[PDB]
Amino acid sequence: ITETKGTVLIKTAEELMNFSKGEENLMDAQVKAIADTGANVVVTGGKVAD
Amino acid sequence: DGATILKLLEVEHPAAKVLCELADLQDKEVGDGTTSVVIIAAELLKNADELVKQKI
Amino acid sequence: KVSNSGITRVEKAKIGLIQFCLSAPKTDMDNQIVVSDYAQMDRVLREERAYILNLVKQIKKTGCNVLLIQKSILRDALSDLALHFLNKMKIMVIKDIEREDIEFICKTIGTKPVAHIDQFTADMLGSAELAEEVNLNGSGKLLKITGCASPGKT
Amino acid sequence: REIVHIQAGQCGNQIGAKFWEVISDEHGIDPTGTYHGDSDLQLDRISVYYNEATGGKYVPRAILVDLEPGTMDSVRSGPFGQIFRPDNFVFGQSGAGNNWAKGHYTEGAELVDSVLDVVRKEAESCDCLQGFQLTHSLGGGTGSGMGTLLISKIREEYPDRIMNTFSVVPSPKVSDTVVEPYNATLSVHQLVENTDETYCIDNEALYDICFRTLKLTTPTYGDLNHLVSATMSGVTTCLRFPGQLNADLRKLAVNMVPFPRLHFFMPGFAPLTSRGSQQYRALTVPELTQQVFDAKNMMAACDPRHGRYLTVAAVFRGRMSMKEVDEQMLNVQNKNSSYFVEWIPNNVKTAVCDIPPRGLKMAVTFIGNSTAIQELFKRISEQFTAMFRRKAFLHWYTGEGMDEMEFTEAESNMNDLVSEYQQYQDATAEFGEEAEEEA
Amino acid sequence: FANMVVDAVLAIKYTDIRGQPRYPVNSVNILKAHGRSQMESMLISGYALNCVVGSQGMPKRIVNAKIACLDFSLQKTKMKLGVQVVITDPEKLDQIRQRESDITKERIQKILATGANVILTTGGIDDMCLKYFVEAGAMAVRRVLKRDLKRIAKASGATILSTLANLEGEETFEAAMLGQAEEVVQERICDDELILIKNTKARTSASIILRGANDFMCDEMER
Amino acid sequence: AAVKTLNPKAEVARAQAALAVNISAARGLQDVLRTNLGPKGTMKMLVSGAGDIKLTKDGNVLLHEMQIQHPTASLIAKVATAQDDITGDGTTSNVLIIGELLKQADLYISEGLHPRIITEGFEAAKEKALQFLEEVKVSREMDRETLIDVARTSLRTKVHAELADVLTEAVVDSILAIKKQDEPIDLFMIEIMEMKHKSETDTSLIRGLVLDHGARHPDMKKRVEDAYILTCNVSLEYEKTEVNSGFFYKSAEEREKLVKAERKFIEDRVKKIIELKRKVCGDSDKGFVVINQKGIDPFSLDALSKEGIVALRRAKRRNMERLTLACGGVALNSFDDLSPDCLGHAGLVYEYTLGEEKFTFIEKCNNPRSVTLLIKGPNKHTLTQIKDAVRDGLRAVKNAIDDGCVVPGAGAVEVAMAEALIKHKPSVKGRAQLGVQAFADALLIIPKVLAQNSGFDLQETLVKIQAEHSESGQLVGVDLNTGEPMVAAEVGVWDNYCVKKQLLHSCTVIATNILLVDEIMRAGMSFLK
Amino acid sequence: PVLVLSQNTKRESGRKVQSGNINAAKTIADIIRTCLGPKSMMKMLLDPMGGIVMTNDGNAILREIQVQHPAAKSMIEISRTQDEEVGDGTTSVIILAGEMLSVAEHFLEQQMHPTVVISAYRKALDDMISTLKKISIPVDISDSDMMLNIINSSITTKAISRWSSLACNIALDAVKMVQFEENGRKEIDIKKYARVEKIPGGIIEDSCVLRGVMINKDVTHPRMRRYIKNPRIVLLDSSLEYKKGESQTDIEITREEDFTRILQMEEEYIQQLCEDIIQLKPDVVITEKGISDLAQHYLMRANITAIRRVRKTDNNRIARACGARIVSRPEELREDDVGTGAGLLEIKKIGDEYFTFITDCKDPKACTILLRGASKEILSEVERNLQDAMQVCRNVLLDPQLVPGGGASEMAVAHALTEKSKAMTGVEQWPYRAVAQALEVIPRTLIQNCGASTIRLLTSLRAKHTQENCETWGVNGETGTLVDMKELGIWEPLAVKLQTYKTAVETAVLLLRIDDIVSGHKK
Ligand SMILES: Nc1ncnc2c1ncn2[C@@H]1O[C@H](COP(=O)(O)OP(=O)(O)O)[C@@H](O)[C@H]1O
Ligand SMILES: Nc1ncnc2c1ncn2[C@@H]1O[C@H](COP(=O)(O)OP(=O)(O)O)[C@@H](O)[C@H]1O
Ligand SMILES: [Mg+2]
Ligand SMILES: [Mg+2]
Ligand SMILES: [Mg+2]
Repeated sequence: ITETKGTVLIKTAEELMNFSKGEENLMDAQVKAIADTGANVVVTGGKVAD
Repeated sequence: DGATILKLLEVEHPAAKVLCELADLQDKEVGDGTTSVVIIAAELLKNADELVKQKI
Repeated sequence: KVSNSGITRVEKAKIGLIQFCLSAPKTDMDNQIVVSDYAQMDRVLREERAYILNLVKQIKKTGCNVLLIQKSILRDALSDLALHFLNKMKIMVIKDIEREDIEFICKTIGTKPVAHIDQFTADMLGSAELAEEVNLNGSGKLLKITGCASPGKT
Repeated sequence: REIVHIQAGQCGNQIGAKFWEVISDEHGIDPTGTYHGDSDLQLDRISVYYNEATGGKYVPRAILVDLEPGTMDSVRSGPFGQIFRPDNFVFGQSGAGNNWAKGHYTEGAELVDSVLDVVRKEAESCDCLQGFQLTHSLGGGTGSGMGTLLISKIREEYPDRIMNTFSVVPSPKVSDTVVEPYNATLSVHQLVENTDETYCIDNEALYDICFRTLKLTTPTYGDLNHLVSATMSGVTTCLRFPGQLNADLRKLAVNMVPFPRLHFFMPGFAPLTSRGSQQYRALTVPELTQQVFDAKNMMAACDPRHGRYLTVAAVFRGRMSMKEVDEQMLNVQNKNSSYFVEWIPNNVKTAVCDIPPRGLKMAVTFIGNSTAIQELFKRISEQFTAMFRRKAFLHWYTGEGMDEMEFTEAESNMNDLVSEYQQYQDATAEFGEEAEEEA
Repeated sequence: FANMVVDAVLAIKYTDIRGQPRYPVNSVNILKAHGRSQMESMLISGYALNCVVGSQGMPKRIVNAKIACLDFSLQKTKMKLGVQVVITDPEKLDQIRQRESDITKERIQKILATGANVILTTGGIDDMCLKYFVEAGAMAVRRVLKRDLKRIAKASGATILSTLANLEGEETFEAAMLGQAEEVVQERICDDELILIKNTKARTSASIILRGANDFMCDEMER
Repeated sequence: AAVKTLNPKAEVARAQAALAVNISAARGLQDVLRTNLGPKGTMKMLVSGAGDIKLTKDGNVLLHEMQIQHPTASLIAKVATAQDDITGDGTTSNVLIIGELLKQADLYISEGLHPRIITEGFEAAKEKALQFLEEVKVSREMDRETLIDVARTSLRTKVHAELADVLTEAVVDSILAIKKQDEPIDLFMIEIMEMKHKSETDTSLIRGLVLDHGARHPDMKKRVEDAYILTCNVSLEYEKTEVNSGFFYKSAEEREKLVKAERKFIEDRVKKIIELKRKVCGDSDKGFVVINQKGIDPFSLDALSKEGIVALRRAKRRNMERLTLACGGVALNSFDDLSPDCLGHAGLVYEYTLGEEKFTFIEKCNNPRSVTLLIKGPNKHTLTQIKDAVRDGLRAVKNAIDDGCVVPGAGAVEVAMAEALIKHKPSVKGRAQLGVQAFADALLIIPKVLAQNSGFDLQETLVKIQAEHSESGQLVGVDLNTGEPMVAAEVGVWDNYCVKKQLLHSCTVIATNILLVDEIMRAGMSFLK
Repeated sequence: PVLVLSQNTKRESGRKVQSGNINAAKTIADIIRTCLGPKSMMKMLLDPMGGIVMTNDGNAILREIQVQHPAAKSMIEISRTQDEEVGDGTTSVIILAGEMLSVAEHFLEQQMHPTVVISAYRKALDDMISTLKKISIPVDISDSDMMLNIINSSITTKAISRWSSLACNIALDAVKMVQFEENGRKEIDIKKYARVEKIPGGIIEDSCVLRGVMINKDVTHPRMRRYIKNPRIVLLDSSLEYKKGESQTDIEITREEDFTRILQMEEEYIQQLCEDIIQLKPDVVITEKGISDLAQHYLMRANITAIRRVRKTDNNRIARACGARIVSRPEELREDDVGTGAGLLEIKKIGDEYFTFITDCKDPKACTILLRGASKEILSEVERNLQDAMQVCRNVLLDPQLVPGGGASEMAVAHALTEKSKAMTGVEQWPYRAVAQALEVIPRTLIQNCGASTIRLLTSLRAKHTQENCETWGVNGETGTLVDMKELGIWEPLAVKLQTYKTAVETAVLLLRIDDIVSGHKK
């Protein structure tokens, strides 16, 4: 997320419904791209998400 | 200044506080003779008291 | 005492009572004015002065000489701009009349409370022969209204 | 981000010594430096106020400055002194004498050159620092004089880092130094144009809460540090623990400070009353929140009923359910809404932390921006003006190398600052002579 | 002292309704300043203010004063508490910030274009606003007591203003609403300074300065 | 007694009591300070409330570190410091004269003499002494060999013999390297750095700079054989708008775009440096070093590390100037005018690690106008002892250069004034001859103390010295290993001229003021509360 | 439970009170009467903060003393009115007040009402003033060698008397320069434009008065020049830094190009400021507030020199010296507000510290006195002495009159009053004579401090003045022999004598009108 304060703004019905689906799809591709190089173990120095 | 002196003193006897505002009123209404009024008032009481001790 | 600076005696006064507020417009809903262009700043200043000016022109139109406001604690009741205009139009202003003696005031002089500018006409005014504030020797200032044309039983 | 804490003078060192003490016992740190906690929630943000040295040791990010070794030796020899960094102790040899001129011109000038080197060495160990914290009192010469000089030097060095401070406000009923008003007026003049905000605390309400409400007919300063150290923890608490919304100190400025010049707050700490009342008062949400708008939990001599609040912020600590907190907050917001804001509705900022401060069942923290603070600054100016007319004790200041014009200069700003707060009330705008003629 | 007292009283004689005269004492300002003997205390035919000019660069004596009395502060303008500023196009920010300092500039030029030399204000004056008085060569004073301003306005014929608006939209400042005095001088009286206004033309006014050995003795003559 | 009837809690000490207190307390400061004079003086130990240890032999350092609470011990201490920050040497001799000067004046006063009579004696003696000193001074060229003697004579009274041999060469060399023509010597350009390792005989001079911090990224090179130096104080740290601002987006995709965009202000600055590095350092043979006065984000470090650009963050303000004159670059605040003409040069850069702390060396500059002194030792108290001795050495050399003259020391000059002041006293009139006689004995405390601390007899030795200089007109001083008369200039003992001129001025003024004090009184408010 | 009327307020009355106040007044005089005359010794005082005040000044002694008695508080207060008014004579005023109050108790014990004494005291004061003006001497201010003797006669009693010949030159040059006629016909000699700077070390013979000012600052960026010959200088008031507004502002940004553009707009705004300053081509820029790092980069490009954070008290002196005036907004910078009256700008090091010099002005109206010496305590006594001299010189320039010193005037006035009292009939005759006889405590104090016979010397001097033309004879304060004041050359301004007599008489009137004391009423 942005280091500066950042809020999500929605003005229509579609944006409210499509926000949650959009976030999950983006996360799937990022992890799959990592696994595409062949990594077997990931080590991080911070918090992990569910 | 008679009014200034009395205003600066601390008094709690109610019979004396009446005189303190007596001099204060003479200041607002006129502005002079604030010492003459206090003397007269205290002399009227003292002289009337001896009349009351006699059965009047 | 009177808020006005200069006027302390009125002859053949026409007295009117007000229960609304002479200030910037204010809605019960939580409102706010948003500015995004530099020309808007000058518009706000001009539009506020016109709104206050409009109110005073209505009051003077009916021949009112003495004005009585009612106390308010949620919004201002008499702004500096409003008091300046009422001075130029020669209107005696008395502010912060209590809410619990409004009945007694209306009874004595026969006025009628008003709550909207659109209902400030010449039929809601009371008449008095003399309105003046008197200055006691040293105790303080006092106000007197004498010579009511339509007297009550008070 | 990274923050640094700096303490100066008598009052500043004492509070800071307790502050680091009421941080180590939460995060699993011990007076030797190791971490002995089993909860990983404590070590996630452990590095915001700490540095890690090789071997698992942790050290605070603190600078201790005083002009006399007596205070610094007390902390060094006393509890937790072995934890601190050895070189961070900076001390003089002669003191300040509480002459604001001595601490602002003569002695502080030759000490900052050495202190400024230390803060650079601490700032070099952080990838990206975010701001500073200063703890000082407005009565002592070093707190006011050297505190003013330090801030001016800091501003020139560091362009846009935030400047948070925790300053105690003098209570003139407790006058102490015969020349108290000279010290207070000048420092506030400099503080107005060089800090984001200041958190004021008076020893009067510090005296009242323990004595009357709780117990201990003779409360010494040692307890007074604990009460303010409780307030130290909370404004700062969110920073060391995670939350659903990342509340950093910078967004505190924008969201709590509508105007860059009216930026003085007074905090609040509810869950502390009589020891019997600590047990028998049913410490539920609405009675605990009821202490926010009380006349007792305040720690400033400013009546709120004769004032109008600008913005409020509420911090909650403890593991509750989400519903009841909002329910009572909804209730309280409209319960006493009559005495609320003039033009800034819905100010309430709600923050919740799962782990409470260690020791008690329940805890919260409150911050409010009042228009009644002018009642405090007015009284300071009135006493100041009465002394300047007589020029009493003026030679001790003018004779040290400072021009007389400064005393008259600082007075103007105080009247200017008071006029600002007065303008936002519209109620204080409400005669002896007989001139009421024609026009 | 009896000659001083009677002259001051006769200098404030007022003519009132039908035939009643009026002598409003306490409309004469009494000032105390230790120093020379009390026999050198002087009566002033005019008025005296316990204030000093705002800035050093400004002049300190005017030989023909056109006095303007004001009741509002002269500082950089600022939108009211109800009005907020939201910016979505960055190019508009620069013009926004100029208008804060430019509205006040235009008000000053309206005041100074009519010939005002001395400005008196109960409110404060920002340091930037003092510069315009410096270049135009005018004298200005800030933080003036209300009761003092009432007497000077009465004596010099000026009119106290709490705003600039007129019976129309725009703001104007005519020349028929200015005071006039024969001289304004800042003097030195025992290590401090004050302001003297001499020979007001609309009416007469007087003030008394008292001198004594010290402050306790000075306070006694005042009472 | 006229002040007790007003404020009974006041403390006073009237006419003869006031003189008794001042004279008896000024002598107290002399009885302990007289063992510091000369290279044979004894080293004291000082311990504060925390338990620290600070060995010292200096005069000014001793004054402020001894537990004393006295009014007349406060006037003397303030003068000693004022003689320290200006001249840099001569604080112990200051106290000895003031105490001895008050003792002699008290000798005649106790017989019933008014103190003002002796005061006029001091002024007449002071004027004559300043005229005698003006003709004894020796003018020379200030070559390197002469400066060695002056520096050695001041470094020998504050460390053991073998160490003063090492520090003398470093102090003389450092002054010469930074010395341009007639332009005055500007200190703050001789960096004093201390490293707590190794024996204390490894104190050396480095013809460049040393910095107390180094590379922070792991993959940065630890040594560079030919470097370009870039000196700038611009910030490569993430920064936010002065006016309040926040990010409003609509979905996950737009959130990423705003994340990447916000680094563009800083990433532009980093690209400017890299573009310059490719140009001047076309091949992978030279080096490039960036010294910044501000912070650097980890993202900025990673970009720089991929190009082999050594970078340091948050250096001190003074080094923004020293590096300019050492390497030869330009200290710039912005990158909108970057050009190859503004880079410096340095022949070797490497990094040293000392346990917890790290150091970086900038060496082999073409023509350095600034150098650094590196202090090494096995203890904290030893490093401070070396540091103070270095300060006095630089001031003594610099004064010998600013002035064109050097005055022989070893106790020779005061004997010469003593001789000339005796032959002038018959000329003056009145009882002021007693004042002149009092001054003449005051100047003889320096030769006495020197002989006394070496283990000789005061009366027998001083008469031997005055036996000479009266039959042979040469300037003769005291020898510290034989007690025999010794020609000061021929051996190599020297003393600054400004030190002696100011020392005579200061001492006479205080003793003049102290003797005229009527009473000591403390009648004001007890404490500032 | 208890009945009270005034609740813990003390009260005293009767002849005890009148004797109580007089005995308190005399005690203060006994403290200070050893500090009068050229043979005066010093006193050292101790303050709550631990400093030492080694001083001879009459006022300085009293302002460090705490006294409860109401009567004593009056004497302390009139000390500082004299200093603020005429700057000299804070000791002779106290000694007179005690003596004029002490020779009054003789009449009180002979059942004499105080109002009879008071009418006699103020009656003698008018003849005191008229007699003083009669024997006044007119002076020609255009004679420099005469003005040096006036200042020398007022500092021969202080510590700088050794360096007197230097001190008179420093005091005279400064006052001769700060003199300023301005709009209208208001002539002033203000003294906030003569700064006194102390620097420990050197020698007292290194003191000098500069044609300009000195500043304890240094150049912000090292590359900026440190030696300029004829600088063109501008004085600012605002800050060269992009600071926030005050109108409740906030920015909402929804595009990639808005965050970077906003940041770039702050650097363009500063470049707008720096370019406008450069338009006037100056060489030195002085400002009250901070200077951003960017602003220095543009300024050093155009070969400018800048100074940060100068006190408002120093700009006003610089503005008067160089000839510039302070401008707050650079958009209104012109050619009439640029100062070209300097002649040098130099930055030196004085003991590990940087100073800034602006000297060799064409016609400065502000000066900065530089002092060097042993330590802070000695220099503190130097400036207190110098201030008296510069206050003495000013009074001569406003009222060019002189009267003989050394006690000659007091005896001349004493003789005139005594010969006039024998034409007076009534009981007021006696107080009218004792007041005149109370003046002779001035020569008597001078004799005792010298170490002479106060009985023999005073009776011979009183007999001397009885003759027709000997009004200028006084007492030499170093040998103890009656000498004429024409040849010795001692004079003091007429203003000093008038204030000493006026203050002394009026204070005695104040304390003679007392009858009782009430205390401890807690506001
Ligand atoms: N080798 C030497 N032989 C004789 N006298 C010496 C020698 N070295 C130094 N001195 C004398 O020691 C005196 C004191 O110098 P020092 O010990 O540094 O203390 P200070 O300089 O403070 O008096 C000088 O006057 C000098 O003449
Ligand atoms: N050389 C002198 N011989 C005799 N009297 C002197 C001499 N110099 C000064 N005086 C006298 O000293 C008196 C007071 O001077 P001073 O000691 O400064 O006290 P103050 O000025 O506080 O009254 C003057 O009245 C003057 O006549
Ligand atoms: Mg009366
Ligand atoms: Mg030495
Ligand atoms: Mg004198």
